[PDB]
Amino acid sequence: AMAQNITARIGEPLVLKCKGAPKKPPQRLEWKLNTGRTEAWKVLSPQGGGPWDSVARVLPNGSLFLPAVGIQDEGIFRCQAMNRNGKETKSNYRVRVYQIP
Repeated sequence: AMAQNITARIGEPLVLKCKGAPKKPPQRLEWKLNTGRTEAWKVLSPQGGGPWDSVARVLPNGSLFLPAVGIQDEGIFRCQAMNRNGKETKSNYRVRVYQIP
């Protein structure tokens, strides 16, 4: 149980790198985040996109960029992976916007 303290501004673009994929070819990957209501949690795939794809995309280097991080983006983000044996990456980042409700 942990989390990194990161300050952000509402409507301001933010970029972060979420490594994890070993040296082997592009393996599976799953996106998960814990929040009060949770409305950003989306399923990321190496071949396909969803709704969150329009809200935020992943760079070829395994990064993450958001056009404008708002209150909905608040909360804590977490990365995870799925290998043949079931290997997952543990990491939680705490993100908060300037003006809050």
